[PDB]
Amino acid sequence: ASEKVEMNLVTSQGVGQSIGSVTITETDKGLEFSPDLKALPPGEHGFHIHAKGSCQPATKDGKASAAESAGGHLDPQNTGKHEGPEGAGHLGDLPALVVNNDGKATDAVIAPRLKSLDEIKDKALMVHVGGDNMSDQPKPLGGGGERYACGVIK
Ligand SMILES: [Cu+2]
Ligand SMILES: [Zn+2]
Repeated sequence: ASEKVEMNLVTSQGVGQSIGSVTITETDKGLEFSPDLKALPPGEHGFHIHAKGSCQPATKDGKASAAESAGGHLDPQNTGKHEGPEGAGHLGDLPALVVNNDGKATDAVIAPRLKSLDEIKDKALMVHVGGDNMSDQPKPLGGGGERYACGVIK
């Protein structure tokens, strides 16, 4: 089974233009995330599933913050740690999203720990401005920084 999630730009003032979609499919080796995105800054970007199915801004962190409404990283086991797709932390930690020099992301990625679409229903798929070193050191949540794009999983 699979599901298509449309992604949009987010700012501290709301949700912007659509930048494509990501389709998620259940495979023998876990959930596969096959992006078809454009208009993204080239480089590697933090890619995680957040706890709430909302991309709206919220005023937490000395002001308004883009898609802050989605809460933290999905973690139903309350591990409290950020360790990556192959770690034992947040269940929502996905391998990083690599954007090419044309500003597109088209390479599929796998999360072996996720096994069913049922597990991520009504959650938010997020893309960060910063990367992800899959650790809380030396920067929290892998140095992801601000939220750049977001989509809600129906
Ligand atoms: Cu995130
Ligand atoms: Zn995390």
